Amino acid sequence: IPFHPYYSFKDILGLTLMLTPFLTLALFSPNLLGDPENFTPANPLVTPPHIKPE
Amino acid sequence: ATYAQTLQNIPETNVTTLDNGLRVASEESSQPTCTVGVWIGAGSRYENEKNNGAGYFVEHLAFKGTKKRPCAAFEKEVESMGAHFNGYTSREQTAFYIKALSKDMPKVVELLADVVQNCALEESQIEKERGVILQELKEMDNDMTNVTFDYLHATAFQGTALARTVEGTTENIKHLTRADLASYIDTHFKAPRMVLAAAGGISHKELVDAARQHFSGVSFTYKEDAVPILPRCRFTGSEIRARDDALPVAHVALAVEGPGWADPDNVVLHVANAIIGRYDRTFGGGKHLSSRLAALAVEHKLCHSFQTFNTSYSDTGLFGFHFVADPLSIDDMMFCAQGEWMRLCTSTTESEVKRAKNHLRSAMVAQLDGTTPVCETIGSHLLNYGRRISLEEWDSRISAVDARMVRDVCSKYIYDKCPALAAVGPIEQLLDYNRIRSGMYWI
Repeated sequence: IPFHPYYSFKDILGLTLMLTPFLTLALFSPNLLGDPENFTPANPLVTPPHIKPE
Repeated sequence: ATYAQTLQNIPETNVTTLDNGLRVASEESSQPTCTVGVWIGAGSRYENEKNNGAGYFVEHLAFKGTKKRPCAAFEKEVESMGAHFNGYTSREQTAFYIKALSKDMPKVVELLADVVQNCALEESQIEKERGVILQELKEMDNDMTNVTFDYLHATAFQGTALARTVEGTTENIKHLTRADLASYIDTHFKAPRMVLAAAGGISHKELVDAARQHFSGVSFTYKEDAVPILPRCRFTGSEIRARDDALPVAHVALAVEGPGWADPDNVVLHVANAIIGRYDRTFGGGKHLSSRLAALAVEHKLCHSFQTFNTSYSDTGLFGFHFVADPLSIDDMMFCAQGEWMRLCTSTTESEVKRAKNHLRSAMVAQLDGTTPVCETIGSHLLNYGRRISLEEWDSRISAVDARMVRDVCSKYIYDKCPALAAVGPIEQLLDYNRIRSGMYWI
């Protein structure tokens, strides 16, 4: 089938379906995923307790 | 002598109703030969699921002789007078007509009446024409153009009376009975629904007299002389795709619902199709043809042929187009076509219509080129319009059409409408109803 409108439409739908949770998070629980340790300016004389990547 | 006058000077069409309700009409000319026949308001549409195809089976026996004079005799008697006997049957109209010298106008009329009123229906003949019709179906099955139009209806009027083929189902033809056929005739072939029309060197009176003489059968109850109105047929924007990459070319038909015989717009609609017109690889005009679609068709090798149409019916119709193309040029063709429909609705020119009109005028005039064609026009106008519309009139209605008018009507019938489409053959490149549906708006 032709991509348009079938998938152009289907993708635009899938865009809003995911975009909702993204925004919901980004806006209501902003730092839900970030380490609070990064609200402290880098300091070479204090190793954090648990250094782990994202 | 101006066209204007040559029109006024066209003799009138005489119409008189007998007592049983039959209408006799005719146009007298100075011609030694003529065409007389009965045009009936019957056909597949009037059929049902169980008798679909009867009217056609009947057509197949109408000539195989009557009770008063069997096959051999009937045939021999007609051939021997040099008369030609022909007839047909469509969805809403059936007809049997004869071509002979005016001198035999009455003996003809007799014959006609004997055919519609006393068909033999010889039990033995049926079983033979049954094998015959069955053969005709197989031959017609290989005529893509009619297989397509059938499918077009099949879906454009899906689920209704009009969605049936004139010839009928295979089963229906394998089992129809002497009874069912008889019944069809006795139920449908009736005076109030018939018209004895004729044209040539015939005297209306000599005709109407010979009419009263052989078309007797007077009706008793009120039911017998009121013409039954048919339940309506619902249009449906939809598509049917019968694919077969094995066929050499593809056939495509697209249409919106039509207005129906009585509606005046039909004139403008025809004026419109006159603009788009038609093409076919043997038109020498080639790239200079006036029809934009035809040109593109030529400039870009878009197709083998194409035709616009305005098939009308009592209460509905089909306004669209059909084209035959090669598997790989279906899309461009379709694309361009829908383009023109859009042009009609949004940007028609006075220049365009002016021409379309002349082409249309010449058309109506040519529709009456001989006696059979005239008789066919009389037999129809009455049956459909309830009277006769003379070239003098048609012309006035056509002359009144202007751009601003063509636009409005086409818009009213084409713009943003869900169309019915039927494709047959190697149709892979033509695709998606959705896409086609959107080609229904914005120039």
